Amino acid sequence: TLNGGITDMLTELANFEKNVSQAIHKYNAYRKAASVIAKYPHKIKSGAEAKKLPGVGTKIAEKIDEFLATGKLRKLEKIRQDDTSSSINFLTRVSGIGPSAARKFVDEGIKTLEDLRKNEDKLNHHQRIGLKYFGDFEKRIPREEMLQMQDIVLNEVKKVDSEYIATVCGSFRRGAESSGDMDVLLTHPSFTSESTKQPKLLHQVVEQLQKVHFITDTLSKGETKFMGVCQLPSKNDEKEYPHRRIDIRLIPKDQYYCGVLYFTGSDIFNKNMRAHALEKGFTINEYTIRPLGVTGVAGEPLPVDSEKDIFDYIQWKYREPKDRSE
DNA sequence: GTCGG
DNA sequence: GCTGATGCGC
DNA sequence: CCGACCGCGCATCAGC
Ligand SMILES: Nc1nc2c(ncn2[C@H]2C[C@H](O)[C@@H](COP(=O)(O)OP(=O)(O)OP(=O)(O)O)O2)c(=O)[nH]1
Ligand SMILES: [Ca+2]
Ligand SMILES: [Ca+2]
Repeated sequence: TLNGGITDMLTELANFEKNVSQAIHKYNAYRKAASVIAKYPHKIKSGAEAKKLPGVGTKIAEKIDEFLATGKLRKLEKIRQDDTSSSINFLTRVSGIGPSAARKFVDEGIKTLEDLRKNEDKLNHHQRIGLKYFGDFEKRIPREEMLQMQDIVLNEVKKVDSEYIATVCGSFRRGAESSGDMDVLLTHPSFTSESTKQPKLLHQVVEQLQKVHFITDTLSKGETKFMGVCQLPSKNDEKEYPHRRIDIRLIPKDQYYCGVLYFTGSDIFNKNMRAHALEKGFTINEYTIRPLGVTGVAGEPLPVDSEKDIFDYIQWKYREPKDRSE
């Protein structure tokens, strides 16, 4: 991290814009700049050097110059002092509490961990579980635990039906030595883009993982997406493992390559890749890549036989998962 | 906040 | 109930 | 200058 100081600064600014200003495009602008700088292989010496990078403009160059000279940003020092901004930024750290909800809470006088803990009845289900595991959810997961988690999930899914394929994606598939949480892509031959020849495909798998006490809470659950909480088994006399967030996504078997591209990320990589797709006259989602027509209407799904084919369509050289960590 | 048409 | 918008999250 | 900014699942709420 040659430029940690700068990218931390921009990340803080992005978070401010999302959580407090509720300015989602300013948030993405800061994130995009943060990401381009993070992969820049030189220690940056000026805002002018930075402004050469795409996504870094005048305003960010000016901030980078201030940060380099002093080591601080006045705009940020002030944000850190504002109690309302600080409270909103804190509350949004709870899963299920976003910028709108946080601001509502701050109005009602709820703005600390203690406040939340005595007002659970003011929280929806998701929020209540986010509060319950507030501390655990901020811890990262060593790849070594991610591997044990993978073994449990893969083996339990095999027991429900040997035809399931479960692939762990997210940062784990990108080779990270630690992950924020577990993301599992699931497929079954009974569920394709053409037919759903079997109901409860996701349910049954969630049920089995609850049965062995791996999954411990549900945040949300539909026919194709589960978001919840899980925990590794611990040994005799040892402290329990932290509770972890787990997402499970059931994707049509014939659309696996688009799905695994999506779920492997990173998020910024996906946003960048999809944006580029639009520039090349395609739209990409987790299911398909489709041509855009003159009218601007998504056409029919193009044939895809590998992750690489998606890269081919938009004239990108293939990038292995480990190089998609933007 | 940045950028391409 | 459904539909569409909005909030939140991936 | 200025329109456009990735794309979508689930939970919630208003309006009908
Ligand atoms: N298109 C798109 N895909 C996203 C977005 N956010 C997340 N994804 C996809 C790509 C991510 O790698 C994948 C899993 O999301 P996560 O929040 O778990 O992130 P990731 O595993 O990369 O990082 P982590 O180590 O868990 O903090 O979901 C998004 O905003 N847009
Ligand atoms: Ca993850
Ligand atoms: Ca996740």
